[PDB]
Amino acid sequence: QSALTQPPSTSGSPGQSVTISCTGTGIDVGGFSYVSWFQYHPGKAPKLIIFEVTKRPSGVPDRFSGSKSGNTASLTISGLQADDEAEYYCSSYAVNNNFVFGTGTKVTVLVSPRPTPLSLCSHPRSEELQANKATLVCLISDFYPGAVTVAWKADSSPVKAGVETTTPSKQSNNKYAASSYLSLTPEQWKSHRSYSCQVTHEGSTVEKTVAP
Amino acid sequence: TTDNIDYFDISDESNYYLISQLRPHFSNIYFFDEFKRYASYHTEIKRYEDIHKTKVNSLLNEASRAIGICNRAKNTVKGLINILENPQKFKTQRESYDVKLRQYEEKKEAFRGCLLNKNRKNLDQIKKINNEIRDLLEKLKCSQDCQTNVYFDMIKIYLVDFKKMPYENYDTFIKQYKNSYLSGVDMIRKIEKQIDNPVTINAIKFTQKEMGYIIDRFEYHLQKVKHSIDQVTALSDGVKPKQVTKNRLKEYYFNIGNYYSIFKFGKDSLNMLNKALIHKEKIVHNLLGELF
Amino acid sequence: VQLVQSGAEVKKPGSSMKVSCKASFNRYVFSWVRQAPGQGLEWMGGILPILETTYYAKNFKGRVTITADESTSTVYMELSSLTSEDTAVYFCARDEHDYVWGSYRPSLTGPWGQGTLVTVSSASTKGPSVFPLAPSSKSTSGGTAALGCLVKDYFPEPVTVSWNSGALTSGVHTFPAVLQSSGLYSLSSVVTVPSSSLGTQTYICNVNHKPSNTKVDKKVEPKS
Repeated sequence: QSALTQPPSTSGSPGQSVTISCTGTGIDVGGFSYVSWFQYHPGKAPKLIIFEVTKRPSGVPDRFSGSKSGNTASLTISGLQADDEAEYYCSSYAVNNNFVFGTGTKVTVLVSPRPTPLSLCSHPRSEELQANKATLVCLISDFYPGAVTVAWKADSSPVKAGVETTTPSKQSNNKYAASSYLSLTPEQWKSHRSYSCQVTHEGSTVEKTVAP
Repeated sequence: TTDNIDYFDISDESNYYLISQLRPHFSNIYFFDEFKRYASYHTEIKRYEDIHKTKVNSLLNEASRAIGICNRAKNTVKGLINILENPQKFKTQRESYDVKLRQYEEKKEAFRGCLLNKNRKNLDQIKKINNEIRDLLEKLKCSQDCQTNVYFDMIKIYLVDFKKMPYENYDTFIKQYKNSYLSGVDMIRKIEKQIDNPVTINAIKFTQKEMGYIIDRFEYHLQKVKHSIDQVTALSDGVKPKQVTKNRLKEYYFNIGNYYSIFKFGKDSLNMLNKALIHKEKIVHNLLGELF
Repeated sequence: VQLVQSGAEVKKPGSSMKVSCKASFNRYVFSWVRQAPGQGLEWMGGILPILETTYYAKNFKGRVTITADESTSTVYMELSSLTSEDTAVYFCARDEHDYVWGSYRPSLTGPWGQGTLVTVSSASTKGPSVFPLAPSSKSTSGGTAALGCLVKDYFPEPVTVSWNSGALTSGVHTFPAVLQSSGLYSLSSVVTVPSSSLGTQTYICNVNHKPSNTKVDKKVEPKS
């Protein structure tokens, strides 16, 4: 039937607990005792964490424990660790050989510092301006959490055309990275005094500036 | 050569209710019979003869009256199965196998839909009694401090009623069947190219096409009974609150009754799906021996 | 046991794509689950080759077809009428037990495939236009100035960027690509080198885009 319900975000401190839910109907969750859970790392294959509502597979640590009561199944991860930070899906068998998943619950670990992003802005090069194109390369790195908002100001005037910003990406040192670009024309480049790249992160905005 | 086709059930488009050829046809009627025992306790809703005599019996009679309108369709498919699953009776007439195969699918779906279309108003009455049970349960003097003693006095009874059903025997019987059924599929698929027996092999294929459908239906209630057995067992060991809200108790009564009615609904079907499975396998044991 | 799927595929919109899933006794059911970017897992359908029954989710009515070959134990999933929303990572997941896992089939508590990514895009194969981002001597950021290369307009992903033929590793930071509205990709790679070496040491970024058979080496020099 309809996709199962899961909260998009759940938090928990290391050494404590966290509880996520899985709401369904009487034809998928509330119908059968076959409700499974899955820990998902992006890029790789999921891993079965819970089978038959409460049976644990081989190798799964004993702190993972699921349950259900009527129409809402719930999984509880006790003693959180750095490896537990992933997306957690729930699933259930349905009538007529149907199988439905959940919306996924992003689990986060509160055991980490929160550095502010370090922005590096690069002005257009002489080779790019000679091809009737202009791209301002604004680069963001070393920020936790991975949630930044980029704003561009063309000579103290907010510019919205030609802006392309990537989604955050976790780095090798467990921090996140992002980048933004501003497509312009050589006339617009040689017209203003200077451009800026404002990046707001956790209420604090860091801005860089380039000029011809 | 089967003499009964009561294993055929149909589900509505909403997939909430289930209609079966065996009485009381609906899973919710068993829940209505159990709700009379719930109302037999509380005095503020002790007037239970009105629900039993008027709504429930007329619903059970209107359900039994509805299936009688599909009797011609039931007797039509019963004749087509006995002819198709027996090559000696199929070869008496000269209709081709592929034509009889297409007629079986159309004549059977018309009989299944006859059980659903002739009970659309009965399904609308099923909702009328569920809202009637909720509107009647409002008459309790309790509100936020409702006692659950009768709720847990019932669970003790439901655990005893579950012990009479042999789940382990049904679990071993179905696995015994699916192994002898799948092994027969590999045997036919290995000799169909080396054996020149079209009228018999195709009839053996027609029997296996039904057997897989019965296992799909026999396992459904088995999953639902496992739900009724596992959920109620956790209620006797989980939290035992002495006081809940009036709306939470309405969710307490409609929960165990939905589990027990489904349990008693699965116990009746599996008792029939047992003989329905064995009969189809007795034919294969004789259709295979006739093949060799 | 283990499952092995085919490599990454890049198909044009409207075309037909098939994905394989080779397995190491094929009585189990074989499902197919994807995840669109920023979306959740979605079951598509299964197939019981012993009974020759094929299941399909309601959201996929006729667009997905599942075939199975007993000779090689390979289950195939073919998706017709490909749109830009079908770009996802497609998995194949078998059941835990064979027909005897109670009655939970299609259960997906069995082994999974390694994963196959499918990129549906209308853009054509194009080589990148690399531009050298000169190190800004005005902002040395404490003596460790930064230079880099701009990989603009390339398709498809990915591109491998190296500096000094891999000899220079400290300070290198290649940022993930951006997807422009024109369907083309763009990224950058920046190194952090001391400013004293900006006037004597040569720095050459090496961008390799194998799908287009293109490789560009740009000489990043100070502004002059």
